[PDB]
Amino acid sequence: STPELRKTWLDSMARIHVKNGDLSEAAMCYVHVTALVAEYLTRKGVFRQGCTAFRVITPNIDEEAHFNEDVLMELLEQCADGLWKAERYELIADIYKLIIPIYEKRRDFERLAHLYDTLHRAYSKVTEVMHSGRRLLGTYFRVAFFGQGFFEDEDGKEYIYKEPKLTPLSEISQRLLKLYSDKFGSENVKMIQDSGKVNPKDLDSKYAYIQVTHVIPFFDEKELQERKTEFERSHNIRRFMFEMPFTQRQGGVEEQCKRRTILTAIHCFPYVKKRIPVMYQHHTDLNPIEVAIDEMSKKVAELRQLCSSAEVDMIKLQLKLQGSVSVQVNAGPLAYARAFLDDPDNKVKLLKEVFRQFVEACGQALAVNERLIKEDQLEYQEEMKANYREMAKELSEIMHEQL
Amino acid sequence: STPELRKTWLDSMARIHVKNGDLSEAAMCYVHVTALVAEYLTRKGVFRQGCTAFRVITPNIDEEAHFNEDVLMELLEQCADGLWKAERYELIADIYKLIIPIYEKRRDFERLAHLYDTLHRAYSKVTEVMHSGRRLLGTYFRVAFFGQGFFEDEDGKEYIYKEPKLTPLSEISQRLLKLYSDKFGSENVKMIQDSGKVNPKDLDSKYAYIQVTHVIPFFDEKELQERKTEFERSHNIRRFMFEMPFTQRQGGVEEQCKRRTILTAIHCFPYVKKRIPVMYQHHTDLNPIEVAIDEMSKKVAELRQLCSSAEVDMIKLQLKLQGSVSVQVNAGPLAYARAFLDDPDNKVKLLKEVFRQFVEACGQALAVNERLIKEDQLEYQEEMKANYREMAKELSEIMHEQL
Amino acid sequence: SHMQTIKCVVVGDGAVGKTCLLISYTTNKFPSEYVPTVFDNYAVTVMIGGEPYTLGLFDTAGQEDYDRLRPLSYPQTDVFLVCFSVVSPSSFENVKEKWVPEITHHCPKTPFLLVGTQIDLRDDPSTIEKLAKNKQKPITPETAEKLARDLKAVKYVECSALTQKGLKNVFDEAILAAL
Amino acid sequence: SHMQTIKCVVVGDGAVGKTCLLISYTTNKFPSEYVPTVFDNYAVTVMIGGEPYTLGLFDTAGQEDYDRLRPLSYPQTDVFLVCFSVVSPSSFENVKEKWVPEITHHCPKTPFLLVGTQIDLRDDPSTIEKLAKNKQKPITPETAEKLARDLKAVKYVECSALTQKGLKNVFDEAILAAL
Ligand SMILES: Nc1nc2c(ncn2[C@@H]2O[C@H](COP(=O)(O)OP(=O)(O)O)[C@@H](O)[C@H]2O)c(=O)[nH]1
Ligand SMILES: Nc1nc2c(ncn2[C@@H]2O[C@H](COP(=O)(O)OP(=O)(O)O)[C@@H](O)[C@H]2O)c(=O)[nH]1
Repeated sequence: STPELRKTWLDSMARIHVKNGDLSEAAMCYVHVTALVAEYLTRKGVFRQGCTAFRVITPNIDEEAHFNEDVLMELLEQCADGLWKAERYELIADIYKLIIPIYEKRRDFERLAHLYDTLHRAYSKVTEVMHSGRRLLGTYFRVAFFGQGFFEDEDGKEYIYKEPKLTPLSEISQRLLKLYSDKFGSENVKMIQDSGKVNPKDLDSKYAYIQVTHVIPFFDEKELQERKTEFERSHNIRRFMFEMPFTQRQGGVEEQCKRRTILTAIHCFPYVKKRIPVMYQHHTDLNPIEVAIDEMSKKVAELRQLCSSAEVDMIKLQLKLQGSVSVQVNAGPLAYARAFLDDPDNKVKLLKEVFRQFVEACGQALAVNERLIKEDQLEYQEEMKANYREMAKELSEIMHEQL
Repeated sequence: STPELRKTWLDSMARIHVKNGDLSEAAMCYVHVTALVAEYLTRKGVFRQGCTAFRVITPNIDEEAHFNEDVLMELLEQCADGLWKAERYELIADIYKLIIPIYEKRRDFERLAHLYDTLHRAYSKVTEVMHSGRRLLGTYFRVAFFGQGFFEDEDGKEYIYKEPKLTPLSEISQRLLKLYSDKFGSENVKMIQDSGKVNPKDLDSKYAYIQVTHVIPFFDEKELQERKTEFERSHNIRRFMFEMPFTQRQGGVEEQCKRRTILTAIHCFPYVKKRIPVMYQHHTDLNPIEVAIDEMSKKVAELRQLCSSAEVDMIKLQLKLQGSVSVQVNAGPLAYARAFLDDPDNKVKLLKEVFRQFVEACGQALAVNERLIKEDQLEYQEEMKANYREMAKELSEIMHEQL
Repeated sequence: SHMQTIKCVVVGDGAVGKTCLLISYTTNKFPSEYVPTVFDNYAVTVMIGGEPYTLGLFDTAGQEDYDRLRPLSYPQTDVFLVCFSVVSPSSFENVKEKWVPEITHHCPKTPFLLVGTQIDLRDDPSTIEKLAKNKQKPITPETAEKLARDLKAVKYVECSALTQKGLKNVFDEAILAAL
Repeated sequence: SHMQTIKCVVVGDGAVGKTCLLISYTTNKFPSEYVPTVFDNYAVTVMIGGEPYTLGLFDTAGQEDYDRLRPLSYPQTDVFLVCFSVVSPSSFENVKEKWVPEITHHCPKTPFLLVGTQIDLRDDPSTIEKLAKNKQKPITPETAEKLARDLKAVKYVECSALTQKGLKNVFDEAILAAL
């Protein structure tokens, strides 16, 4: 049977993922197997759901378009435990809801006790990690291969790679060298460290090229509203984003543009594989002032979120604030005001507004920090306080208003 | 609003029940209030169920033929905690299933953790008490009042009373004296200690009469199969039973008849009240041999259940076995064989069969006990073993077969 | 933990109402509507401060023709119920002469109670008259207190199977003493 | 428990590649595609044996015109990153002359590491030729080991922002030493 083949394939894929420690991909394998058995059993009138109660756990289930109740029950418990190991706690109830009525009908109170013990722990973990930020579900990367000579059918193909925990650009890079150098000889593998859409029309046909770009999950305004939690923004994700500096590479503020590329994968993560082909992509260019505006916005919200907190972080507050007003190495937020807020485009009602919100933020930041310094700083806070006020005059100056 | 009145009534009934310590009746009040709010909110399109997801908890809900989601949520948590206090653990999931999707939609993980903690404990309690038999859900009694002079509208009326834990006949009796003596003067209250259908056609119109009969939940063969657990046989119960000795009162075996009366209450227990009018009743008479057969059956099963056990009870095994073969005070199972199994009715294929199963039971009983005596008995087991074999000969004798 | 099973043994003269109270309490019936049974002994669950106990009630024949076999069931007893009728003076006398001596022997440290029965007969003309004609009054509580401590019973309790007054208390104290 | 926030401070000569490595590691970008920022300092979460740490990276100006204000950010430091370019011999010299002395003063017990940068320039003809013409070779690992223990650094680490070799290790050891 094809359901039996598919199963076999998914179950070995799972042991591989388990071996590699890629638990969410293992979990997805369990779910796909389970959804397959459920669908079949539903057609036979033994089960009541199939595929679609699993569509909530993963949209990829749609791809699955001997077996009995007892098998189903054992697979469901397998998915539940799978999801626990992936640390995808929020999802366990979706599985157990399917097996609860079966246990009730069988009067299996011991099983019910266990499942509800797991759900209690799971929802307990959820509040923990929502607060401790110790759940690390993965980092994502655009990887592209170039060189018919060594990659063949792989030449030109782009994937999203999903990597463990906090895997840095630097680390996945190396790993793909050591991987493809041990396969295509050392001096034959080259790495493209540039994020631009590259044309083979200038690659040495002698080498295998690998391009690796860090990307993050992308959502539009509607999606950001459906997905309120960080977990919802880390589960069932299909679109990824990166931004690229360009000039009409990296220049001065007056001329700094930005390209935002949105990549759409053919399936969502998590999936039964840890890499997924890119289906489609497009981009959006930003002017230097749009850039300014956008950059400024991110900083004020950054500060506010730091200020308006209970578990306030003194170090992370100074770091952000010092790098806000006591700027030593880089240009300084004033560079935006000098190059953009002098005497164009009436959308500046944004650029100014943000500068209004910016000062208010550093102030509140100073204010907050005033109440954290163990005196040994104190002077440090004064220079900052001094710089804040100083620049505050500069902005007020050019904008012809108070600060 | 009538829903608001009904509510008010149920909520005060509940505080009264709580005060009296009648927790299941309090719980039922919570459920009825909750089912009322749910029904109303369902009509308004705010909730999705109403009355009938509560029909599983209690059929009496059918009787209920300002308010908002948040109220509903608070009432549901109230029912859940109500049921916990009544020790009706099995029923808590029926309530929580209604509030789980609301918590999920609100992303209230703390609440979900708590509810699943309760369900885990609940199902944990369930296996405990299924084994330790320490859950005591109540004892039931037919109570009837006679005397227009003092009871008025209550004269002639029969109720099922549901009493705490293991309330003995002796205890509820007294309690109704002290209750109705303190209301209708001491020497004015009389107690009828006879279970027969009584006609006022011979009561002293001067006194208030109270008749109290112990009754137990009754189920037909279909119901005994739908209700596998003791809890299912203690919840949603509408029919009660008692047996009465009669002669065509108490005589010798040859002539001993039995009347089985089945009483049907107008609502099931548990209910928003701890007494419920009898709606209807009927009875079934049994011949002396039917009686014999029936009595014999209960004993062999009694012994088997004792024998075939892990947590075997030596005392309760000897007690039942000694009272089986080493009979000192009463007649002796042989009295059935002598008066019925000599040389009628070919249904004796039952009376004999049971006597075949009876010896096999005492044997296994002896056998089991052989392995429990700390020697200090030993001799005791021998007399028993001696009596078993002795009578075994007597039965074999009259039945013309082995034993 | 599974439920504990207290072996209790009932002893006293024939016709004091031993079997009557046992069946009455354990079947939750008044004497008049016992469905007669061919079997001996009784099991009842009692509630003693939160806990359920399964009480095992061993019924003994009180006649001499059974003096030799009666004690076979005395090993393992956790408590003894020594019964006498408060309207049968001989009943009371056997308590001191035959009964508490009979048991104290085999089960020396085993606790026993003094159970006085048929106390509703105290308010009976026929019975009272019967007593008077032999120059007798029913045993009174206090006199029975005396006997009790003298013979070193845990305490004394009395009941009527017929009016079921005292009935609950009897088997309660029974469980208390066995503990 | 909420996440711990290790204040780390970077010091070393101008033009050794301080800002380059900070931005590179923390934005997960190669040098060539930094979106330029007007703001200083960097925050990065690093995974060190099971635990997530939020690393706070304070960038300092290395020029004399900032000698007086630089140390204002030295209070509270949990570890120091002292940078020098393995292809800038003067860089290395400042380590011993200006840098580790500057810090050892204010934060006497605070641990520091020896960070050597731009190590990919070791394989560059232009740079190598530049060195030769002044009679110089790039600092080698071992020689930098020496300096390290002499000046009593926790250890020495090296990386290229450009090829990102050694980059991860650097900030790891950084966290280890701060702990
Ligand atoms: N009036 C009255 N009669 C009783 C009571 N208890 C027992 N009897 C009667 O006493 C007689 C003998 O009692 P029985 O059960 O055989 O006691 P046993 O011989 O010691 O086992 C029976 O006729 C009973 O009905 C009681 O509490 N009140
Ligand atoms: N080839 C190469 N150049 C680098 C590296 N790191 C930094 N640079 C270059 O060194 C120059 C100055 O570095 P900078 O970031 O300003 O360091 P800082 O002055 O100490 O803050 C820039 O042109 C960088 O591109 C590296 O690892 N390799």
